[PDB]
Amino acid sequence: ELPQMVQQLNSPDQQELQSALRKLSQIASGGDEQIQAVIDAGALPALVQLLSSPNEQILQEALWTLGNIASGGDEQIQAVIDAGALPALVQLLSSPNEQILQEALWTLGNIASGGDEQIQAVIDAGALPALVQLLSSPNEQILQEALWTLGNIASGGDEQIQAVIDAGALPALVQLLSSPNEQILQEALWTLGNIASGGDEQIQAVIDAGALPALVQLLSSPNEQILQEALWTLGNIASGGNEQKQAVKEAGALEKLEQLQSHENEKIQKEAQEALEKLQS
Repeated sequence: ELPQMVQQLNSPDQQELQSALRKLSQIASGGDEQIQAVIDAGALPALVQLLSSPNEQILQEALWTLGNIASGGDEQIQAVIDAGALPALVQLLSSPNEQILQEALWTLGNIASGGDEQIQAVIDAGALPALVQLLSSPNEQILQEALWTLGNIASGGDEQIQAVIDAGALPALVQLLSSPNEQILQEALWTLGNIASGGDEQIQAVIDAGALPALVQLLSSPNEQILQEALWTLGNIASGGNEQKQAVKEAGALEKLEQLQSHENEKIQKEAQEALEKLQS
């Protein structure tokens, strides 16, 4: 079974290569134990090589297989990294084929769902400037994939947060707080919340980027999920130092937060209360 399949990934007969590729992709879309069988069979170097196939269908299906491998456990994500997939994945971020572009983004997002070391490998492969550019894609699906991927990177340690800030992501993220698309809006809030879960100077960069007026407004959102994400991100900002806290107060937050203490949702009441007590000493 799997050793023959892997051999055929190098076959000059394209029907063999594709037949082997479709069976491996099937297997890699199962559980982690199946993913491991594929990795242990030695499929990764050849799958990485197929990221240069001039055949677009083959390229895309190799990409989908890697993305599935990368939805596995952190050691499975690390094998993808150790097989040298990141440089090609980053190049693919400038593919004019939007289905290929999307699958590269999805795969990088999966890799960035790993541990902080896996996230750092994504940063070190130079993914950030392209991800930041993709935040102004006219394609909503592309934009959402880039956003998801950035949010994942921003969910790592403070050094990972710092690279996102350093790559210039903040102004784009704050602009997306005007998005009329509710999913985009939610994921931008969530990404800013993750940045604002860092150090006080990382909180200050969010403030400096102009996020507070939209955050405070969104405490009155009719979508409870949006309200909650705004309130979480704001509560993170309010956990900063005195200069951070003073800026929250001057943005008008005390009045909305008090209003929230009578909200029917207990998580909202409690979050608002925590926020207020931080802000008031």
